[PDB]
Amino acid sequence: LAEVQALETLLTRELSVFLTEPGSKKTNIINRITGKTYALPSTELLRLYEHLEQCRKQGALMYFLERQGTYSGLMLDYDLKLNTNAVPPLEPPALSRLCHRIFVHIKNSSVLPEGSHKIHFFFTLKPEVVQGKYGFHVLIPGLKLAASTKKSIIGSLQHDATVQKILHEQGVTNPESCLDPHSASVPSLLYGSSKLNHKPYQLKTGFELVFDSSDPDYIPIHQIKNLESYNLVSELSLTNEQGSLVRPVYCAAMLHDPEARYLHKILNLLPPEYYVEYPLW
Amino acid sequence: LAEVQALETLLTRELSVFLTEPGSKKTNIINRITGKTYALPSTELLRLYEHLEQCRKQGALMYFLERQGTYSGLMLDYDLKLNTNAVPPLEPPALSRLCHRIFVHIKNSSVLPEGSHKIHFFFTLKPEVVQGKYGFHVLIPGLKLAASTKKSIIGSLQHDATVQKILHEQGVTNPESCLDPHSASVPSLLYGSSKLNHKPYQLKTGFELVFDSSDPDYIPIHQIKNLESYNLVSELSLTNEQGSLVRPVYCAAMLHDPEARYLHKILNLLPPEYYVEYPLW
Repeated sequence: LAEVQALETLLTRELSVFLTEPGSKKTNIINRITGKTYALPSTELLRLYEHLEQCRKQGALMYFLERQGTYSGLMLDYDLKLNTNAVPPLEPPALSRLCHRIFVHIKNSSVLPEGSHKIHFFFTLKPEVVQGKYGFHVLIPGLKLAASTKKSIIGSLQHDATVQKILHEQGVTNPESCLDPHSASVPSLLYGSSKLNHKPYQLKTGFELVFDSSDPDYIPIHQIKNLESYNLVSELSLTNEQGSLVRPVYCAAMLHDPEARYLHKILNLLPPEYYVEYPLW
Repeated sequence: LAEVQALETLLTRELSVFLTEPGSKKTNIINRITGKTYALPSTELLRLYEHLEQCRKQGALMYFLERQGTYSGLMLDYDLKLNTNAVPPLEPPALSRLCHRIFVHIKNSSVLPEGSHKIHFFFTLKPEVVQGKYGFHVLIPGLKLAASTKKSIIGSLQHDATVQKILHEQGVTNPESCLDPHSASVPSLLYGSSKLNHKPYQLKTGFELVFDSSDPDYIPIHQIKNLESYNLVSELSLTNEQGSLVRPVYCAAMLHDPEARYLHKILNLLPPEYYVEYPLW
């Protein structure tokens, strides 16, 4: 495929010069398919996002992660157990109310800057329910938060009675324990990417929240209408600062490497029945 | 014209049985062209609104007023003096902020019912500036208020510094004295109607405000997208209770007919200084 070939050329010929060592702090981008780690400057991050976006629109297999580090956008990872194997409705009013409640906790952290600011919420959903297991990500990529503040906001969100109600009425049986408390620290999948055993989450709905310190009781939340007009890998990225839709608002602060060849014996080192080993160890 | 003929037949053959006497309190509808006053029950009000709406869509001359009485929707009448003879921009953000400020005064009146409620704001604008004179109506037809509460809300709105700022930045030179303090009591033009010397105000933008007593800091004002889908005479009526878009929320409690021929006589009669006439009376 042309756009995959283009991404391959960008990675090997050009971005190879930004390859980081394992466990490097500078790393911002992880390609879990090639097992490569990169520290991309903003210019080269954007070029990557243009290629990943073209690959996304053609349904190409991607497994890119961004590292959140100490100061970046907020991601909420919800792992739902459902009543049934039916995708829950999750219509705009429920998602709109979720945004409001998420914002109340952000505001209560006291780190928002004074003045008038737009922040965008994006809901990406697991494409199907598998054995009653369902998922969504809430991405607030533009709202640049300290890791410690994200952890605090996530702690508060787990105990939110209104959020638990919304999730319950959607058919969620684990509304108390569905929000991953490590949402603040885990590397976050780029839009169009997934674990190799899963399919990528799909953008259902995005919302624009405006807050004004002078008028704190007015918190307008509206659906974003022309989402398709933007580079979604770009806009949804927690570490991006050069989005068009998403403009930053700054808040107060495995080594065996088989390389697709040697792992085959791994596939037959599991179904030995060799638990008990008197001579067989 | 067919729809005017239809309205004429409805008025003379059918609604004539609801004709009220001059100064009757039962009056809810005034046809200032025919000089007739009516007390229409809800069923016949709707039939009227269907005919007026058809007449409106074809640009027919209407001069219908509704009487606000003691308990009905809120109307704000703004008479603007402008910097220039250019229509002020009045884009959604300015009008959105106006709605929020108007709501703060409604909330402060203490009369809103507990629970979750949608209220709709409609802004109808004077079609052109004439000698720097401009106007808009703010209609909140669904929010059923006592006359005394409307007067109180209007009093507070006149002194609102944020509203005065918004109007100032639009080029208004009378931001302190542009809101008619009798907005609560005056008979209110039906959408598509006007004084015989003026043209009807045009609906520019409508907004949906949701309030929730349990979550008072969340006040999302969603603009309304499919306005054309509704009967606008119906929805915008302060006294209507059977709108489709606008569902009521209950708060705690001469004849000219110039035919464009004698307007010329008026235009040539005023300029002489013969208002007093000792030899030429």
